[PDB]
Amino acid sequence: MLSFQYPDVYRDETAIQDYHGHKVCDPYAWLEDPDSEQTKAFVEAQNKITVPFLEQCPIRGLYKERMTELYDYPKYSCHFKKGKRYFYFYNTGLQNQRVLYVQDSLEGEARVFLDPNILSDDGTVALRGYAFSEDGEYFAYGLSASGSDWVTIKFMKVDGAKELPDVLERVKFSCMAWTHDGKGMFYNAYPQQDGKSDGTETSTNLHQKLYYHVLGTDQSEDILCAEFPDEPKWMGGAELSDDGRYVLLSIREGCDPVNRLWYCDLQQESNGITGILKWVKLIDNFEGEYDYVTNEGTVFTFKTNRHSPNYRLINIDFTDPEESKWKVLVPEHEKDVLEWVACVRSNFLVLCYLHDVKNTLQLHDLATGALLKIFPLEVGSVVGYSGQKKDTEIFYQFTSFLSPGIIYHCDLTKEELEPRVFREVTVKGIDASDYQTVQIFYPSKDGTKIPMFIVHKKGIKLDGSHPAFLYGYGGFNISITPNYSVSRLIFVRHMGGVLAVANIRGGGEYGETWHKGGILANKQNCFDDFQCAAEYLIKEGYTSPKRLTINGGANGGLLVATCANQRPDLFGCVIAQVGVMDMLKFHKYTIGHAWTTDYGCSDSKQHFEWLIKYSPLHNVKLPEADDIQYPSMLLLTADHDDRVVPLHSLKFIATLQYIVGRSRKQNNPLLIHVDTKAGHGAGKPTAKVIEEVSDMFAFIARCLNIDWIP
Amino acid sequence: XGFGPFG
Repeated sequence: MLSFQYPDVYRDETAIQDYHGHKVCDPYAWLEDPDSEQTKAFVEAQNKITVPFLEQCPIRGLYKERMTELYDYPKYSCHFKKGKRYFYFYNTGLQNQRVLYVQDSLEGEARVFLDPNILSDDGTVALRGYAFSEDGEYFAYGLSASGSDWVTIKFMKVDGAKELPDVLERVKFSCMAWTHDGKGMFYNAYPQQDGKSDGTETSTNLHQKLYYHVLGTDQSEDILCAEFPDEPKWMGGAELSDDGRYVLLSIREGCDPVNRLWYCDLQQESNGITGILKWVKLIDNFEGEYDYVTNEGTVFTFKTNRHSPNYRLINIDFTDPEESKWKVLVPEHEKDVLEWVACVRSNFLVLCYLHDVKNTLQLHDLATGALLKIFPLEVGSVVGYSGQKKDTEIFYQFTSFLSPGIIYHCDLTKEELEPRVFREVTVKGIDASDYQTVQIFYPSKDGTKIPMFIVHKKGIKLDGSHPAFLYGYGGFNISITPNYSVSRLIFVRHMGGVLAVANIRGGGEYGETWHKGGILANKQNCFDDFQCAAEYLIKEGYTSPKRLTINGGANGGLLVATCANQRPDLFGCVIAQVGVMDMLKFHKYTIGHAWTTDYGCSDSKQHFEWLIKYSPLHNVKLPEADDIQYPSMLLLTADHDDRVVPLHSLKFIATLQYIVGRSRKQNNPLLIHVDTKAGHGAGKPTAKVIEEVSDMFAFIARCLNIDWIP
Repeated sequence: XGFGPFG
């Protein structure tokens, strides 16, 4: 029979709530309290059955060993210049956290500048955001403990890497920007709250404020520069214009790519920064995004999606601000998304486009917007870039499914520009030439063509005999572009698998129209798109239902969990990482209120009607057909995940085990693993990353009985 | 500072 027994989990049958006339029972609502002895006992009981299941078969050890070996390669970030020095991140291979290095010259010897590894035994203290003073002589950096979004900002004098006394607490979702006079720095902080603020609490985050910290003073002396007491969800991030004249405030409410844009000419302040600034409300609504690129006097260049879903560049003159007067510097492309733009060497613009989910990099003239040079790239993604207005060179990093990456360098003072390979590392053991990456477009239920990348060993027969790993996200205007993953390549090489990534709606692959096609009333399009990706892989012979594994994280966790409820017959295995499972209550915790722009909010009758149909927690149901059971499922979360509070996964697994786990026909396991000293994922130490992928693939291996291929 | 359920 089964190899283990599911834990006893109390059902509060009195937990009933009325949603617009619809009665909803939430028997596991008590799991919403992370501090109770009841919840702690539940987590321990679940981990007690999951760990032995994952470690029983020797395949986990074989995988972990191969991952440790293959992932052990030098990892560099591209160089960036600040003041008179160069900086770059580098991990010898298996250090828990990458280290920040500094060199006084491009050819000079480098030395350790900031090593987060020495801040904890297990590498659970990580760098989260940083900002150098304009002259590059001072450095502010954020540290997060145990994977929490909470940040503590510390300071250092660059020359001699001297630690300073300045410490800023209660920082979260904060920008960091120094005024060019070198006096201090703008940052965001939240008011004091009852209970903990370490990542284990579920408390909603409201009333974020903008402060200014004068270097050499106590945080209690900080100046409040902006606040929105009547709009608790507004978040204002500050940045200084390239010439240091203006503070630009980008105010956001929710997750859509839109923002208010206010500015303050610092020279117009009566006596420096002493209180709420004299904000000029240039764009005082949430109808479009205005991303600062650079300015020349009062003429500001912004990347925008205002009446341009694929994005474009516009110049707004603060002295003649009306929309009818704006100049369109670089018009919107009919299909290619303008992902980001930077200004370098005074009058050059670096534009990065996404063409059929692949990146292109171009250099344009700032005055006219004319194309000047195309920087050639293979099929993949640009994941790093450096080069600000005063710089005379650029560095950019390229990655793809089969290559770790290449860091390029280009001296922009040269007449005939030509980038050169600055750094390149290959992984011995993974001969990229034994594999191939293809891109196909499959029709979804409504006929819309969806892109999908498929990576596999060359020459395989499309006889449906291969295990497959299909990944998706689908939301928040996030484009899922090619990236290097040793863990996935081990699945291909050592488990004979096929990798697939479906660029479903909700994402940003085809601009804001793509995004809107997967949100609110149309969120079901994401699930349909993904299910259709699975059907394609099956019909085309890459895999079969019992050999197919789907995976996603956060909004992607919601994706795969919903797909399991809707089409349990289509998948053999489902791994949902830190997923949003309770779609009726997500807005109640931490930063969840910001996601209503993609999902809607249950308080609304209309939204509730969309949400109730797909919410994973509210759609667990035994398959009607006797020959159909739920696929094997593994939920992965961590106790400091304050982005997507773990109660989502706790309640979902309790429900899966009770409604489906108790059925005689259910033989596939439904498990959860809650990690400690970890959170949503950012900053997770290498050691934990390796344990995680080892758990994932051991689960797939055991559930589908896959033999290891040495 | 990316406050979405990104993963």
